[PDB]
Amino acid sequence: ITDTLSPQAFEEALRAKGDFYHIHHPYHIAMHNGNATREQIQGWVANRFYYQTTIPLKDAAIMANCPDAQTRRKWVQRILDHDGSDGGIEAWLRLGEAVGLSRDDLLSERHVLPGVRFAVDAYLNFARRACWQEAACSSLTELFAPSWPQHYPWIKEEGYFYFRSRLSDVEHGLALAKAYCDSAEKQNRMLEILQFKLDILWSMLDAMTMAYALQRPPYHTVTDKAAWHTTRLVLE
Amino acid sequence: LITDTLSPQAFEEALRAKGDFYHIHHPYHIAMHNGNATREQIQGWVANRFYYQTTIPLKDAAIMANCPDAQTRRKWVQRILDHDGSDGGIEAWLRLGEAVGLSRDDLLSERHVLPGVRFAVDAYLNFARRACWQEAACSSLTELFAPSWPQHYPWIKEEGYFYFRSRLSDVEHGLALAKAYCDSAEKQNRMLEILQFKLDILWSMLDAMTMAYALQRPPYHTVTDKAAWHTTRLVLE
Ligand SMILES: O=C(O)c1cc(C(=O)O)c2c(n1)C(=O)C(=O)c1cc(C(=O)O)[nH]c1-2
Ligand SMILES: O=C(O)c1cc(C(=O)O)c2c(n1)C(=O)C(=O)c1cc(C(=O)O)[nH]c1-2
Repeated sequence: ITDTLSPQAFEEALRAKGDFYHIHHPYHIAMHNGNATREQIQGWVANRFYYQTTIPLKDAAIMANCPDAQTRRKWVQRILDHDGSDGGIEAWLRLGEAVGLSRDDLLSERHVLPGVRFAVDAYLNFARRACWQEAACSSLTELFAPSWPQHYPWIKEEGYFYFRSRLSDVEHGLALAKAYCDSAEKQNRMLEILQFKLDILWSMLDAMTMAYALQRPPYHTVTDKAAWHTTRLVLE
Repeated sequence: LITDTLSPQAFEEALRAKGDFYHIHHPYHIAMHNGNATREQIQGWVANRFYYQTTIPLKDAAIMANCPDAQTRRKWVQRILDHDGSDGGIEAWLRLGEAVGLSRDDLLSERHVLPGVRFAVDAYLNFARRACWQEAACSSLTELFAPSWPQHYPWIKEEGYFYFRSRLSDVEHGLALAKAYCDSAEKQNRMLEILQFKLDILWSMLDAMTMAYALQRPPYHTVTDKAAWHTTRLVLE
């Protein structure tokens, strides 16, 4: 971008990035067409649960950096949504039981791969350090975001549906990129922040590929046991 | 898992046992060491290891920003001096890059650095920024586990290669710190966890490079042939 794009040209630039959305990863494709194994489904739920539990922290980090009462009023709804005040992280826990993991397997974080954790912690850390407009606008990948019964009859229906139901906002993070990125300076940088975010989603699934699709989890050449660290070190 | 506090020497043994997990046991390191790596693999290893290397001094400065002990700073700043020159260990990597057929701009641009590498390496710097200075200083200890190309890869250039091995050539410090500081079972167990963390970073970097250069599945390989990952230290620049 050399000349400042208009609001609506900047929008299509932002959406042209949906071309790299994680639905295009082979791990995501082998899941939604029924070729994924039990280990792969459960491995996805457990790792993707890590992303889900970090997002309210990421959103709270944005609010800590935001002197604007009005924006905080609207942004806190994201935390209310995940934590419940119910709540989206409870939909993830029932999905975990639906695929044969327990609450303490998910809650413990032990199955979470180091490569997923690094990719997810990258998001949190960016949110912590970046100015709030920029962190807030990275949530925008959920524009690109909107079957398992037939595919995997072993998944419990009861829990699987509670995952679907519960998953009952972006009218924001887009109305704000266009409203904050009024130079080629800001636009270029927003497209790069957006790319960052897409890389995080792609890397989570790369980490899952190596471990569950390729039988190359960390240290596979040294042990058959899980040996990675399982702690959020700076928080716990 | 430590139930009863080990002696400092028993506790050194448990730290050193963690070398079983050192990144030399990764198939990507092994393929390089025994001559089965492609030039693409080697060049991408140098390009990506470079990012780790230019981050070390940032990480060391972070420990220092957190260290109110002048005496430790005096020892710790020496690592920055060795990396940055006063050249320059980072220069040794740059000359290694040229010997494998990368330009200095290739390396300094950080264009070729894979997101998986960036995230692992940035994890290390972020821990040093936020952890107390002792825990962060002790995570440097994987260096204890550290200490054939011309024959397997005769297309590697002589001078840059030699210069890299030359400029090659501190650690009696950070183990002393761990033995002195980790004086409870809780500190011990947490320090083995912080060392696992560090080990995981090293391993994750090689996984990222495996996916990209050994398996031909770099990010967005199903969408584009081109590098489309982000290439920026977003918070720093
Ligand atoms: O705050 C955020 O940034 C954020 C981002 C994303 C994302 O990047 O797609 C999701 C969510 N939240 C979320 O709650 C969620 O259920 C979700 C599902 C997906 C997906 O494609 O599977 N992304 C996201
Ligand atoms: O080649 C290797 O296997 C290797 C590993 C490590 C390590 O264990 O972190 C370092 C280095 N090399 C290295 O050259 C270096 O300057 C360095 C600094 C540090 C540190 O943690 O501060 N590790 C390493």
